[PDB]
Amino acid sequence: SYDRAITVFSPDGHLFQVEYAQEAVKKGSTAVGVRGRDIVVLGVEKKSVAKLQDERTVRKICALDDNVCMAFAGLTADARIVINRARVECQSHRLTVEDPVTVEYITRYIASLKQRYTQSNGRRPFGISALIVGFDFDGTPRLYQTDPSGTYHAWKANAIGRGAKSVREFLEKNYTDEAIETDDLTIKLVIKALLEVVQSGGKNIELAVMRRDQSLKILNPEEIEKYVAEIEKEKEENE
Amino acid sequence: TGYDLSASTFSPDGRVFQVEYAMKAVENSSTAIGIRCKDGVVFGVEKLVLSKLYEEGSNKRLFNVDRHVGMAVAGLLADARSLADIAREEASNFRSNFGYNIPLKHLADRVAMYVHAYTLYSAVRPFGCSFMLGSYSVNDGAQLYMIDPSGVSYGYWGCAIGKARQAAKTEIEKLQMKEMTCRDIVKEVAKIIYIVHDEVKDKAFELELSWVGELTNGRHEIVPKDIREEAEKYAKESLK
Amino acid sequence: DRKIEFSLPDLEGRTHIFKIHARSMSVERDIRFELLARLCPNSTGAEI
Amino acid sequence: NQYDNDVTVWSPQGRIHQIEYAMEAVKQGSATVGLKSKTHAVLVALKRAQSELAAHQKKILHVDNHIGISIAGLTADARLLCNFMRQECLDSRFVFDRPLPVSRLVSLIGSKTQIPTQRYGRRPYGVGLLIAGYDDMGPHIFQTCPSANYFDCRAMSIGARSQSARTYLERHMSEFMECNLNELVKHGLRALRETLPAEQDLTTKNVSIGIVGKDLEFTIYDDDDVSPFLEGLEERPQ
Amino acid sequence: ERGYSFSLTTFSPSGKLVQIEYALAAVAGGAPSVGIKAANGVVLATEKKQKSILYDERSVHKVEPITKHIGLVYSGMGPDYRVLVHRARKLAQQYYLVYQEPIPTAQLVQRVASVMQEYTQSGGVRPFGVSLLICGWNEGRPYLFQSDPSGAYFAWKATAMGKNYVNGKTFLEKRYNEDLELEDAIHTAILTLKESFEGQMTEDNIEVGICNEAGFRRLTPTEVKDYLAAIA
Amino acid sequence: RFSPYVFNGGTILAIAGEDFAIVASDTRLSEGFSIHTRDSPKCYKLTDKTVIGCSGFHGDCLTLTKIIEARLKMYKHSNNKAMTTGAIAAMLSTILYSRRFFPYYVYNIIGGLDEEGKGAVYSFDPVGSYQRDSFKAGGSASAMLQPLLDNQVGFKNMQNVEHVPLSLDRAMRLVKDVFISAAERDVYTGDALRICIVTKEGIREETVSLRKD
Amino acid sequence: QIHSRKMNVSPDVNYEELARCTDDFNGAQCKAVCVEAGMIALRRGATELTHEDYMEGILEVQAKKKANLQYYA
Amino acid sequence: YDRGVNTFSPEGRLFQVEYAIEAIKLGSTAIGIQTSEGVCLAVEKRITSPLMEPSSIEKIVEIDAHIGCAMSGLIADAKTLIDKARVETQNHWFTYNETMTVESVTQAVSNLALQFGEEDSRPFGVALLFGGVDEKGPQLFHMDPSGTFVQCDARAIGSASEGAQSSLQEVYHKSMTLKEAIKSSLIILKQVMEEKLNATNIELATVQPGQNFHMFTKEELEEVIKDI
Repeated sequence: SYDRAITVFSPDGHLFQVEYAQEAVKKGSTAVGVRGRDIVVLGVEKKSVAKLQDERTVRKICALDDNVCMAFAGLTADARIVINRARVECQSHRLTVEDPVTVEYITRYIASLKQRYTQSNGRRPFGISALIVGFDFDGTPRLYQTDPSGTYHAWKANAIGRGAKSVREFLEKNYTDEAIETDDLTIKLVIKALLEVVQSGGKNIELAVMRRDQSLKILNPEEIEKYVAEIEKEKEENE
Repeated sequence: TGYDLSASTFSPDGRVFQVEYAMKAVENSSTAIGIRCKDGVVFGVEKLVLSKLYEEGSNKRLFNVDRHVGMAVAGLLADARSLADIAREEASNFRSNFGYNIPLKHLADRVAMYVHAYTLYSAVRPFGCSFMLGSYSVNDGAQLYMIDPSGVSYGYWGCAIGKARQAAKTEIEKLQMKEMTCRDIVKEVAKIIYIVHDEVKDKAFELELSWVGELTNGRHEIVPKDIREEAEKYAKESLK
Repeated sequence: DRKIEFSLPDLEGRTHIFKIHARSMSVERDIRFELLARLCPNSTGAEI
Repeated sequence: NQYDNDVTVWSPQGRIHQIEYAMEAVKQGSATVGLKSKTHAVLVALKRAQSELAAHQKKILHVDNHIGISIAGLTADARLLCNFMRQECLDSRFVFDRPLPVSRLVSLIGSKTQIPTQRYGRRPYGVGLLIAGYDDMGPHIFQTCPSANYFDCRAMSIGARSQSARTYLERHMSEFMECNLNELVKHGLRALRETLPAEQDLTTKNVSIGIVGKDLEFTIYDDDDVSPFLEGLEERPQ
Repeated sequence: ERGYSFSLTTFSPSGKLVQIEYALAAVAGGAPSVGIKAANGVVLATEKKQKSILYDERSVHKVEPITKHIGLVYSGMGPDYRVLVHRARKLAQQYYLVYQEPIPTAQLVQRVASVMQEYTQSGGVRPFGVSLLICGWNEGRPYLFQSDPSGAYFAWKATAMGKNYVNGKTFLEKRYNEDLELEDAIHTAILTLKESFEGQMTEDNIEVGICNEAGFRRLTPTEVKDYLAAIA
Repeated sequence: RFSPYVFNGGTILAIAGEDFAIVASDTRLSEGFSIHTRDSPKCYKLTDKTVIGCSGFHGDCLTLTKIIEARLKMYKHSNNKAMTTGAIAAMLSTILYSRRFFPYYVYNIIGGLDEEGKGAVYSFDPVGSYQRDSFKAGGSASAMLQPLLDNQVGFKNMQNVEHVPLSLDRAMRLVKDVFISAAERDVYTGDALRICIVTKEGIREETVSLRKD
Repeated sequence: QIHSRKMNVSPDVNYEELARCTDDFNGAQCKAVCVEAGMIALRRGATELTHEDYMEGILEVQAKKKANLQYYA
Repeated sequence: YDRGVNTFSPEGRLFQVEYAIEAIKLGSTAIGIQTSEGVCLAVEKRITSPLMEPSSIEKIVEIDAHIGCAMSGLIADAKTLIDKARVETQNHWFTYNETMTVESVTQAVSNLALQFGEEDSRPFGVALLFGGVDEKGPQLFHMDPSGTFVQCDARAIGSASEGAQSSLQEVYHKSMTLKEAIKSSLIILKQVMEEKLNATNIELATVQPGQNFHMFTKEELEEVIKDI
């Protein structure tokens, strides 16, 4: 029992805490993601490994079901509560209506959970912003995003983390449908876009794709060297 | 200052100002006095007519807790109706559990503990009321009690609440009290109200009189007021 | 005695303050300032 | 100013300023006038409009077959006390199979509004209830306050510039007992017309009248059947 | 109450807990005491001064038993001591109702400090202002433990709390040794109590309880007056 | 032990006319082998266009009547209008189901005009099911009245019989004849026959006496 | 009444109407309402006063700040 | 800088609900007009990026089959009010076999418009327009976070709410028709927005007694722009 409101109105007409927690999203690592017509792709950046330690526990890309894939920003612990909550809800949806969960349904569950988590009393908001990518029945690939206010929102390409607007400005002059024609070109599109991110020496780039008929398959750290090689070869034709 | 906010913090000399503030909030109200003869208790309340403001008979501050128990409230008004609802509720449980009429000594104590309970916590404020308690019983006599906003409760032969408190009790002790019958006292209480409160402050005032005793068979009721009219006739003989 | 307050006027004080500050400079005769004031709704005369 | 924040905190002068601020919220609403004869009780209200295309905000509302109330102040505290008001009337109708007398129902309201004026974290109810109805002993006109001091009056007015509305009443309060309904009503709306600027009065869009009577259930008229009452008036002098 | 439940003890910007540090200041201004574990039993000794000649001495007690083999003294403030005594009295019984066996001395200090640590983290209360000394000869070897208002606990061969507790700390380091007897331990416990006491030391100025393997025992003022020969 | 139910009697009849509705009932309130009273009508004017009848256990009849009268007022203060005939029948079905595992013992018939000025009769059961019919008879003498109105009003089992609509005056003597025949064979059918007629102009009542045995 | 001595008052003015609507003022503020009501009549050039003149002076001394408070009643 | 959420002003109004009306001002604009033939309604989407999918941002949301809605303000706070208003119409039909009227919907909505507190939160930050056709013909209502409920003939709210209401009083009368009111609304829209009017910036919603639903698929939208 804690009967005390945290988030109230300001004299200029705004909330404090919602526009006060979005800076914590801005202090997280970057993770981008685009969609094609057959294969979606999303890649986190800024791995920053300690070069002598484990790495299978610092995973920033997980899955709620065999259709839906996750990527977020912000702080680590708040994502763990949201993810392990949403694994229950997408599985309890199948205990009800027997379809697999549509990707629009699970985003409304997260945004409504995060909204009443700001509306209530004595509760800090979350400080994360997730990317929700899935290719449902009928095979239509699409992606969404969240916000600490709790507004689910469909894009075609997204960039979050420390340096979001710069990568979004890079995709702003990159509206080509020809890059969404070939699958490996779309993967090279993200690798070129993540090269505009911080240092990106082929080692801090962890990308993962989904061919809409298969679980998430992370590319090995040899195709990352291979795709950065052909991106350097494609950049050599500037003369 | 700095210590007078809550009712749960002591001052650095040893008192509580929230109780001190609510005491003189009772002081700003009009005058209600009380007195007892050898076989009854007589109440008297001055009531102020502002300009018209009501049908006469409105919001009378002489309440009626039990068949043999009466009130005479002053101070804030809305909390006085709350204490009347507590006191009517308390006398019903004594009737239901123990099967006879409530003694006035217990009824003063049960209410004063309830008034005390709102002086300990920061969640609620102290009451801004003070009142009287009059009763009569053939096995007990006539008793008259008095409760402050702090919760101190004991007896009197006569008392006064309001603006005119000390100036109104100087002439109460001038009377005799033992040998008097209350019907003589009914026209006595009229002049103490009528002497005090010159019309410089408020031009229009009006007098109520409540009356329980041996003549009323222990039951509490108002005086026959429009009947017999010897309050105002005998009071206006104070012209010189 | 008097508590006089100074607000951001409405839409036409700005056009007039335009005609105060941009009378006194060397400009083209093709002025218009209702176009200018509708582009800055919340502004002080210092910002003008 | 630091002791003027919560309802619980007394003043060093002994005046809880939160109630004194709630009295100001009643003075912002539109004016209304209620009065009674020996055999009838009529309250007349004045409406306002938010804009020209917007409809006028209604004031009088039916509660029971003899009790109807007027309103002033907030609208949340209006409907919150209204739902409590309709509830208590049908309870004694369900239990005792009789209508409530008007006097002891209002005593339930002062008990209802008492608790949020004493405990922490609870505002008082900013509300301006004028109450009219029959018990078994005739008409009654009641008024309330956010301090919960209900008054058994004979003619009052609450809201914005009711100062001038009261002044008309005492110089005609002696006439308010023998006259019947046709001039009892138009005595009342002669009092509203001094709560106005001197260029508009009552033009069948802003006035409503509720009447409760002996052989008459509480009936509300609005802007179309008010027009028989609005004839036979003198203009304002100057 | 209402349901506020917020803890009034938070971290410093330096990274410390301020109210716990202030509660230890009230412990250090308490009455001095000492406890010595010497190879067959534990000796506890306190410093009980009546402020006037009008007080009664057989009424208020300091060496307090918990079980027939567990005793407990303190150095801090009086009224807060009697709270967690009655808590520990009851807490020793639910071990005995379940296990039908007298509770070990290490087992209380797990549980009494768990009451005391959670009580600091809880909402709307101050911490205690009492440190403890707990003794008992469970399973042959005796024990001597010391808790504190910070919730922690230790295990001392010999220690001292109260006023001049660092002066008696240097005294016990030099005077005491590895092994002694029970009778030698009482002699040096008064010797460190005479270090900081007032002038006259009688049967009412001090009060001593001991443990044996025969059980916990509190000394009467007769034998304390009898042991007062060859004082300190 | 304490059994909470008992049978009281009574017989209710309703006929949906073309532009009217006739509701009839007796006035005997009996229990066991004895008569409590001879004046106890089962008609209840809910609105100006709706009359309900309640039979069965009389203690539930007094309770269920007062629940509906409250919810009519709760509708009007919330919606600024009155309920229709079918809206009351839809509301009553949820009320009867709300005590599914401790039921009322009440047979209900609602008659009255619709929103087009035609007779509507809704029959009920003690658990909550309902339907719209042209005529129903409920109560103790319900079995002695249903097959006769099948012949007269329903025009069933007759060869070369035309289908004339039932007029108002022909329906009046049909009601007055069936309660005479019901009073001969039923012991619960009483003395006074309260007849309520709901038209588009108001509700008329009428009382006809029967045999007093 | 004291500070209305020098000024030209129209003799249809009840001070009791004024004293009932001048709520919670002091002797300085009641003087200020009388001063402001003279100049308001000087704005439109009227010589004598009215009840409206004092009521507008009360609105100035109380200093009502803003608008759009219309969601009441 | 931390005062009560439940405290009257010293002037006497309120503290926080006055700030709630200010929060409507930073939302997009919307126009709804009640005609005797039906209720038309309009809104601006305020597209930020071409990467953003346009139809995922909605403002017209159906409540019942014959009742529309329009929101401006905080988005997911309005999504709480939409879900309740859908349910409480279904409680009405599955207890009475009739449709809840357009006025009586908003009575249930505005009950918990002001019920924030500790026992038994903050006030909401969205203003709504409710159109619909019922037994009293087509209706149009307007509410606010302060619970003040009112009927309007043609109300326009949002960021440009002041200049909309001034221009709307010029062009409105009682004897309007449907398509006349539709093209008159978008003239006000292109004056108050900053981008070019196209098939993506706005959307309409028109309910009729005849055409009982609101039905505004795209490229009917381009049909009206080429006719203006």
